[PDB]
Amino acid sequence: MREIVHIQAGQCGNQIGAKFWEVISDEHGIDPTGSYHGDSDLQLERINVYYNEAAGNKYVPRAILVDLEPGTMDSVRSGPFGQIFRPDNFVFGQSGAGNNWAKGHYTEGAELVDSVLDVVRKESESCDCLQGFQLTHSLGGGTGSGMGTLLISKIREEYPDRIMNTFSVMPSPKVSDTVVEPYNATLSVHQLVENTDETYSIDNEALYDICFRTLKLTTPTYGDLNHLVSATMSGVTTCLRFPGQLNADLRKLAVNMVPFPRLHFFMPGFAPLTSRGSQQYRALTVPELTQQMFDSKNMMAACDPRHGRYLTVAAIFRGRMSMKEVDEQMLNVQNKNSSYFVEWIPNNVKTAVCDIPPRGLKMSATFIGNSTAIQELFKRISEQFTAMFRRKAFLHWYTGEGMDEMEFTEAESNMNDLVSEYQQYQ
Amino acid sequence: RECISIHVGQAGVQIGNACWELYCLEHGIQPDGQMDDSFNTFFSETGAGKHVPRAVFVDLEPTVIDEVRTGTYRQLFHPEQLITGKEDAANNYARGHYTIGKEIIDLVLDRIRKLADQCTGLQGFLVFHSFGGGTGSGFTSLLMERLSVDYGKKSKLEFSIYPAPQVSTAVVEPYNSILTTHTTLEHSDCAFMVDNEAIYDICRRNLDIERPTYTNLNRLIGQIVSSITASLRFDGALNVDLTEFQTNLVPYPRIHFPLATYAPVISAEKAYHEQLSVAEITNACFEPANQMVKCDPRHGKYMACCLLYRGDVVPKDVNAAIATIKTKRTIQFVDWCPTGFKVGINYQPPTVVPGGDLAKVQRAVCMLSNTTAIAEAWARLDHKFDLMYAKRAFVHWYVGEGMEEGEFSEAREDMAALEKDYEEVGV
Amino acid sequence: RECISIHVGQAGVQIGNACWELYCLEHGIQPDGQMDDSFNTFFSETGAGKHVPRAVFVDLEPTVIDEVRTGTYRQLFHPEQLITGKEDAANNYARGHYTIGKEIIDLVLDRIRKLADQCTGLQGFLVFHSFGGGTGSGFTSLLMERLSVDYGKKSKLEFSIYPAPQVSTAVVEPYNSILTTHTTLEHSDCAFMVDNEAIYDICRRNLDIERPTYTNLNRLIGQIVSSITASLRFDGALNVDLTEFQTNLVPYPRIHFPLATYAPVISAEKAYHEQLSVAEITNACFEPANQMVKCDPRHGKYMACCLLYRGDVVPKDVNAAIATIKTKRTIQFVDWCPTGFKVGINYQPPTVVPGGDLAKVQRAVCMLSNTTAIAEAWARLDHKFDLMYAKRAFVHWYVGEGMEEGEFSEAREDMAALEKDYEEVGV
Amino acid sequence: AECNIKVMCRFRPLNESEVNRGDKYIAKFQGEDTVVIASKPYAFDRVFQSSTSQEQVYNDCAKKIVKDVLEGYNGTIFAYGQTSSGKTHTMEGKLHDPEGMGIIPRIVQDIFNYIYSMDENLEFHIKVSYFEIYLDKIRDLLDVSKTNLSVHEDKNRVPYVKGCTERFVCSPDEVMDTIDEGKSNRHVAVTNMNEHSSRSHSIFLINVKQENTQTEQKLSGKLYLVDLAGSAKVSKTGAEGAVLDEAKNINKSLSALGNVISALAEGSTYVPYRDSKMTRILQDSLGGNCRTTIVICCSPSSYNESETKSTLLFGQRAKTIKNTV
Ligand SMILES: Nc1nc2c(ncn2[C@@H]2O[C@H](COP(=O)(O)CP(=O)(O)OP(=O)(O)O)[C@@H](O)[C@H]2O)c(=O)[nH]1
Ligand SMILES: Nc1nc2c(ncn2[C@@H]2O[C@H](COP(=O)(O)OP(=O)(O)OP(=O)(O)O)[C@@H](O)[C@H]2O)c(=O)[nH]1
Ligand SMILES: Nc1nc2c(ncn2[C@@H]2O[C@H](COP(=O)(O)OP(=O)(O)OP(=O)(O)O)[C@@H](O)[C@H]2O)c(=O)[nH]1
Ligand SMILES: Nc1ncnc2c1ncn2[C@@H]1O[C@H](COP(=O)(O)OP(=O)(O)OP(=O)(O)O)[C@@H](O)[C@H]1O
Repeated sequence: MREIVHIQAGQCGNQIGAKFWEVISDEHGIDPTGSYHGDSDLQLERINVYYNEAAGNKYVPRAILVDLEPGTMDSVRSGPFGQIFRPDNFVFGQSGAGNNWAKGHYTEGAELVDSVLDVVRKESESCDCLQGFQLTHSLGGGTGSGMGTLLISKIREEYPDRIMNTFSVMPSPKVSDTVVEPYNATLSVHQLVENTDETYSIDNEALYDICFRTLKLTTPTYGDLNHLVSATMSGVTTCLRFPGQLNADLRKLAVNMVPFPRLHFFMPGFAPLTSRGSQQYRALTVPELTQQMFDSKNMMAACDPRHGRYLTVAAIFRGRMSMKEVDEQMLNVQNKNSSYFVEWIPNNVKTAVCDIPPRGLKMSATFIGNSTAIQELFKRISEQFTAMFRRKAFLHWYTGEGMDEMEFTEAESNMNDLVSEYQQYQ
Repeated sequence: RECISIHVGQAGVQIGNACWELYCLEHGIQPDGQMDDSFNTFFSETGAGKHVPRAVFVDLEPTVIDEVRTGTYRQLFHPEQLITGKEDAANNYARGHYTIGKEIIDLVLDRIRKLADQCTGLQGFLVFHSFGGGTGSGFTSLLMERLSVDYGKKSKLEFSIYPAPQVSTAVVEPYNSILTTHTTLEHSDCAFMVDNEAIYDICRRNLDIERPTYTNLNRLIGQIVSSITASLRFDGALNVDLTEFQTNLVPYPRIHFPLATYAPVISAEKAYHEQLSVAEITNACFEPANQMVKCDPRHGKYMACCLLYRGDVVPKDVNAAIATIKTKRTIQFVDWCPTGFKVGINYQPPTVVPGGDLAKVQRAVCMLSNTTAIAEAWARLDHKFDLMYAKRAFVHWYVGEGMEEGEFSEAREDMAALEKDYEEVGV
Repeated sequence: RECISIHVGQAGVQIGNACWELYCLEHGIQPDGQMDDSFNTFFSETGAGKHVPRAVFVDLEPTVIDEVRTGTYRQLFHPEQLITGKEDAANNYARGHYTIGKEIIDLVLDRIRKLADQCTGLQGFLVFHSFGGGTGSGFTSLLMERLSVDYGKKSKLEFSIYPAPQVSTAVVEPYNSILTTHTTLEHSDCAFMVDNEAIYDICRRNLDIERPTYTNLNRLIGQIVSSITASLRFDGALNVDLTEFQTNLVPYPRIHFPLATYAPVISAEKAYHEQLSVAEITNACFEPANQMVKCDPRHGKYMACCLLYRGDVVPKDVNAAIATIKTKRTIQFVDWCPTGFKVGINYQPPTVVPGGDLAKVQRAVCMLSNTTAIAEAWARLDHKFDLMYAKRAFVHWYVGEGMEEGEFSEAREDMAALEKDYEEVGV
Repeated sequence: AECNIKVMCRFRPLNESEVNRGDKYIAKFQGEDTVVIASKPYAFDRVFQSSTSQEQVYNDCAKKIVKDVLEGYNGTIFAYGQTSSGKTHTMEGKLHDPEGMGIIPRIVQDIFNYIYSMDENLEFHIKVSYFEIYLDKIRDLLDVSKTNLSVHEDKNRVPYVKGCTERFVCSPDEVMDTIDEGKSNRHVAVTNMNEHSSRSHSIFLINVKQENTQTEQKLSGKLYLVDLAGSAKVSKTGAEGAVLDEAKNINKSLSALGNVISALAEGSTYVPYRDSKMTRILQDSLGGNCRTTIVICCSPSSYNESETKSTLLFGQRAKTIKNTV
């Protein structure tokens, strides 16, 4: 009932998705081998929405892992829960992309798309009725940016009505771990803005800033950053995984958050966030979390929300709590800070609650916001794109793969249009 | 006397599991499903020593249905009545009425007809839903149009939860209510509205419960809809059936939206220190902040109201109470219907849930009062709707379902057609 | 009733670690951080069985912060509240306010607002600082200007340590006080002053402690500021809240500098030999040498004073004491406010620190008294300032920071504007 | 430099289903520029009556448009209206009949007739293309293998279709055989309200590239003939199954351009042409270097009096818009 198929494109997609099955398997009570040892009977109902039942009380996930280099598949297979994944989904080529969007989208990826398209035919048929696809990729690089967005277009041609949710992490000016970030980003958003109905824009700068102020981690690795983003992907897909007083489907947030088809780039966030050295000195009540919810330095995007205005926001709470004090809190943030909300909508806040919180915690929530502050991120990368594109630097490799400079100019026409769209409703 | 109930959406099932919690306790029915004529209007005789409820819990999302199937009231409800869908409406009137509704209404309508065939004294219906949601707005609009053409003459009680002035759970809920009200206006006989924030200050001020949930809310709303049908269950000095509320509340065929208010709502420790009597409850219900809908009654005029009581209440002191309320100049009744009073008494007192915050009282009162105080709400809903309608926001989903701006324009002018006659009769 | 405290500079943290030493002992709070309504105004309930203090210890030099973080009260204070800077103010009002202040006030002000959001009964604030230092003069002037424009209406208790006539720790402390008083005059509602040398002869004469430290001093000052807020913590026959001290002491908006004095201050062996009663303590506080500020009261006249008591003290004998004090011609009350008496009683007696030099007493008293006896101090501070201002000494650092002679000239004439009205009301 | 967009109205007689019901005749004509509907005037350029013939509408509507596209500028033509409004009957009509045809064959016949009058040295290059939208994909009619096509932008950032078939014609008889293949292969449905129900947008683009060898001056003019579908009410039409899937696509297109035409009327800063691909191909019509001609076909019956009201306010709101020509 309302199944979801997980896709993991690119090196970041395989790693960010490996932690997604890590955290949700704990609250569901799934063994590392695949069996079930949960404590509550409520965890057994909606296991089909992400896993497939097997013999011997064993369960396997519907994870479509795809990449062009075999190193990421071997590392994930040797992980904590690497053995639970089925081997036939681990499709992979031999040669990597080398951070080239043209190779993994036209020439190198087209040799691999024929092998993975037949796999999703098997998984889409095994479920009763698919709800939406939860893809994970990164705009940086060529594999996840090129081959990841390719199958977005192919699947949308098959399913012109199903949901296509993606958790896309974008580049940033200060944190630049690759020289080809603006070109890979500019060509990817041309397709994501038209094809996908939902998009969660994540920035690596905020993942470093969020871990400095409140977690106080002195040596945070990639595994620490994955725990933050994986919890947001789990929090959004929790209402259709456990029962609650008001369950919100993934599509019910799409109807509330997406007032126009292109305007779907969301601001992810998470609460509570407190270090081990200050977890005891904090109140887990709803007034404490709500103030930290809409804090300027809480979301997973470097853009300041004070420089924009929220068009619509959501706070899907999670855990046993009284919804009376919730509604007063969402009333206060929109009333006390009405200048930072659009006047042409009466209420910019969505609500949702669940009864069974995660392990170790009592109450929690997850933030999803579509705001005008994101246009500062799309324009700065466009300046990076426009600075190098005007001299045609680092484009001769793209033309070798059958590309043309006209498509780069057409992608710029999509880039400068969507930033002006945010300027209209600001 | 028999009547069939139906619950739709997330709002309905929380009213379903709560309102049916006290009915089985009222008739001494254990939760297993077993223990002469009082329970006939809501429970049938299942052969020998077993009952079955006369309700249908339809919902597109099965996240609530499997909870009830795995809940404590498993053996009570029939497994066929717990109807399940395939995917949620997503706060879309279009998706819950046209695409997902048509492929399941053929099963629901046939299920309603086969249960209604064995009835002999079916008085009417009562619907539990909420226009602010998707399933409660889209699917409820489908069945109401499709059964009204079939039956038509029978009565209907639409128990709809409306949005608050400032409080709101979603952002698209004005679009859900503006469309469904265009269809609900001509077919719904009478719709008793309920507001979500109006319950918040009631329990906070009177019951002094500072962290309740919906389970405390629906236990009160389930008690309210039990008192309006209490005359048919148990005997009374002045009984009133389901057709009584069609005439003395609906003076015009389109003005069929009465307010509601209930009293006494007193906590356990506060009940002993406060004297329960007819005078204060008759004054408490007319108090404006003591209502289930946050709308100023002083901004309009009252058309007609009914004073249905509970417990051992003599018929004389209630007449003196309404007589004294007539003398109070703080209120003002409309000249078009001055004698808009309808007294009613019942011998069976209010029940009490074990562990519930509501206290035991020997007498109670419920109120349905038609007035022109609701026109400010429809005026407010039209103004806030115009802010989003100008920018054409949250429209691409509805036309993406199949709708268009035409019916949206017909829905806007329909409220304008409703604004003029509320102000006209208010003179 | 809630109130948020803030400590600034070297003077604040020695007041912080000392004044909070007895509050946790008053409410039976162990140093680890755990053990119904008396502790609410200074300690919040952190979920279940854990407390957290309502204070912010800001300081540019972290030499005191790491000591408290590695001290014995580590588990009590929130690690986020212990704010740390980057480099000290160097006894420069300009460096602690403009350069170093601006790059950290954005973090401190946001920290104050988020803690004040969850408050419901926030009566006001109380600031601990010292104008003779750099951080206490510069950074405190920044936040007081920046929060007053934000909140404004709320009350503020400035507990500032002033310089002595002949005793002095630094040489630039007149320049620190002359600048900050120009800003503190219009925004600070009421500032209770304390003198450093005034404590020296008190413990030497009464307590006969001939080698104490700041730990003995701040334990007494922490007890003084605990008694002024004691009416809000525990019940009393005649309670007074935080707004009481703003009206009955500040008759004019610029004359807002009351003196302070406290009694009884008796040692352990001397307490058993001396009879504790209301008469001698009521005469002892009005004794001039028994004050926390070395200023001759006989050179002026008293405006108004408050007699707030502690412990089991009946309300009658205190009325007889102030009546007898009115008859004593050794003092002289001003004709503009002859009935400047404000009695106050509290049932909770004074506490005692283990190992401290202060002895247990069944009754105590604290005094805040507005008078014209401070004008001689400001006249002295202007004369000594003129010696350095004429030669333009210690000026190249301030203009080296960014200042100029204009604000220095405006600061000089501001005291001249304060000198005239103190002499005018003294008539 | 600034040419006002013309929005001409037309009515028709009642259909066989309407006269059998007995719908009332609401259309009241006052003059020629304005029309009264329930005591509400609507100022337009030209109001065509129900008794108008196909030729009578053609010589008044798109007669001067032939001169505009041949002079060097561009032309853009597309109708609008609800279901059973008479849009396809106005635009394509009966091709083989001497008089029952619409606008498309009368235009292309006049293009070849006008070319015969001028001098021989003016060399022309007429290329034809025809594609329809189907399940939100540009379905090509001349080639059945292609199910979806990609749209790109030219040098000056005017959107235009790429990869579509471009058959270079030389005689007007070849175009008549081409449109019959497109009309015959067009996916048409059957409903209660309309038999020949055009449930999709059919674009008929003609790129008129001409050159004068004597002066050596090159000129080009685009000619969009885009027939839109009707806003089908499922309560009145009774859509079910595959017809609902047709309803999802067509309603998005008319509502998408409805946001565009309302944005230009109120004077928005962005003008969201990016709402749908149907607006991209029409972006040159509403904000390009082309003359827009909006033929408002409406039914005079009272059975859809509210839909006709929405269509007239839709038309007059478009009259205030001016192109950046
Ligand atoms: N939030 C996270 N971001 C990551 C993680 N790993 C990488 N990244 C970020 O994504 C950027 C590029 O993504 P990838 O690591 O997947 C490069 P890819 O595997 O697609 O190409 P090749 O490895 O060269 O075959 C990368 O520079 C990081 O900024 C991660 O685990 N979590
Ligand atoms: N007072 C009250 N209102 C409820 C309750 N449950 C749901 N609601 C109403 O439901 C509305 C939210 O939308 P839902 O009815 O939950 O919609 P849904 O059934 O979850 O399905 P979708 O609309 O598709 O998301 C709120 O505005 C509430 O007013 C309840 O238990 N008590
Ligand atoms: N009475 C009393 N005064 C104190 C105490 N601690 C500091 N002071 C005051 O502090 C002043 C000295 O300057 P500091 O406050 O130490 O300045 P700082 O914090 O070291 O920073 P800089 O001014 O930049 O050197 C003296 O004039 C004292 O009056 C204390 O414990 N008791
Ligand atoms: N001007 C007219 N005079 C007489 N009959 C007409 C006229 N216009 C249309 N019709 C009738 O309408 C029928 C064809 O309907 P048509 O294809 O025009 O629907 P439509 O309005 O074009 O649909 P849509 O609005 O979806 O394009 C024909 O049978 C024809 O008799």
